[PDB]
Amino acid sequence: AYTNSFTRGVYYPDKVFRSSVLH
Amino acid sequence: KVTNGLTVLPPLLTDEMIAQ
Amino acid sequence: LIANQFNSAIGKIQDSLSSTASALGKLQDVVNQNAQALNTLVKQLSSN
Amino acid sequence: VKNKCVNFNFNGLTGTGVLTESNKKFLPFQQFGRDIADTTDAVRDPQTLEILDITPCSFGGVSVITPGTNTSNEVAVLYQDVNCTEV
Ligand SMILES: *[C@@H]1O[C@H](CO)[C@@H](O)[C@H](O)[C@H]1NC(C)=O
Ligand SMILES: *[C@@H]1O[C@H](CO)[C@@H](O)[C@H](O)[C@H]1NC(C)=O
Ligand SMILES: *[C@@H]1O[C@H](CO)[C@@H](O)[C@H](O)[C@H]1NC(C)=O
Repeated sequence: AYTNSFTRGVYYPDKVFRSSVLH
Repeated sequence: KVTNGLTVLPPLLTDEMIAQ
Repeated sequence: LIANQFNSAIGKIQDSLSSTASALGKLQDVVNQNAQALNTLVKQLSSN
Repeated sequence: VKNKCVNFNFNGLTGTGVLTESNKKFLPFQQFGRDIADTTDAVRDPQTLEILDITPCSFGGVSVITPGTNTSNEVAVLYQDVNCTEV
């Protein structure tokens, strides 16, 4: 039984706040 | 339409001056 | 007519400038590499 | 101490700047902020859960405006990019 994990599994790499930025 | 010791000196001829 | 031609001509730049931001590509570049130069200059501080 | 150029050392970093009350909303787990070009901008105090903006304290170039010494010796000094309070 296999499924498509479409876009999930993304977690904050660190404890660092950032804003309106592509890191 | 346009857009650590590092400083930006201002231009001598200001934008209002440039327009004149 | 020639006055009218030039007059209507003048208006066209207004639309062309207003429409595409790529009309000012060169000046945008002048900003951009300058922006890039500084950023690259700034980032180097993180290198071992 | 706020609104002063101080030598701060929060949990893991250090630096010199002006600590001011911020208007930013940090997440309950985040600790440090950053600017676009990888620069410390805000810090959560480890003791009070307050968000403080770090502004680097005043500095700039000093340029001497003088007439030629063959004419005078009286000068005038230009403190670049500061206001006339911190000088
Ligand atoms: C640290 O201790 C003080 C005790 O006076 C308390 O008011 C403050 O909220 C504490 N900070 C944290 C993050 O627990
Ligand atoms: C500059 O000073 C010299 C003396 O060292 C003098 O001979 C000359 O006349 C001066 N020039 C002017 C323009 O005053
Ligand atoms: C410093 O000068 C600026 C002018 O850009 C002014 O707006 C500001 O209120 C001044 N602040 C102080 C503390 O002198």
